Amino acid sequence: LNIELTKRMSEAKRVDTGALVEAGADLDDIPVYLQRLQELTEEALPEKLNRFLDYLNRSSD
Amino acid sequence: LTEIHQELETARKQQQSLQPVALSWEKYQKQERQLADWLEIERVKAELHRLNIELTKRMSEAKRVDTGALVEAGADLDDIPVYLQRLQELTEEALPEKLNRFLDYLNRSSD
Repeated sequence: LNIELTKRMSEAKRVDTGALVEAGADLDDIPVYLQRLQELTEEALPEKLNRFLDYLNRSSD
Repeated sequence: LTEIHQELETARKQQQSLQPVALSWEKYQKQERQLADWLEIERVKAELHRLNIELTKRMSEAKRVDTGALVEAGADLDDIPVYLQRLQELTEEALPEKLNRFLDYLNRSSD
C-alpha cells in the first residue's frame, strides 16, 4: 500500500502547478493532498467552470 | 538541427533521471546483503522500507522523463535491472552518438 500511495502522490506532483508543490511525497504529506482534493471538488472546479461558461457566453456571442 | 538538439536533450534528461535510480539501487543492494548476513531486524527492515520508497520514487521519476524503452517495465524492484541496462545503453551508446550528431549538424548550420 505504501508503495502505491507514494506512486500515486508522485503522479499528483506530476500534474500540480503549485497547489501542493511545497508538499512532499511521504505519508505525512497525505492530509495536505486530501485537503487539496476536497477543495478541487468543492470550490475550485465549480466556480471555475462557472467562470469558463460565463466567458463563453458573454464573449463568443 | 532543432530536432536533433531535442533528441540530445531528451537523452541527457533520461540519463540524469536514471543515475539516482542506480545510486539508490546500489544502496538497496548493500542493505539487502546486510540483512541477509544478519539472518534489530526491525531497524534493518525499516531501512529497507525507506530505501524501497526512494527506489520507487526514482523509478517513477525516470518513467516520467522516458520516451520509449522504459515503457515496458514498471516502477518496481523487479524492474530495476532493465533501467540499469538502459542507463548503460545511454552512457556508452545513446548519449555519445546523439552528441556527435548534434555537434555535427551544429557545424553544418553556421559554417
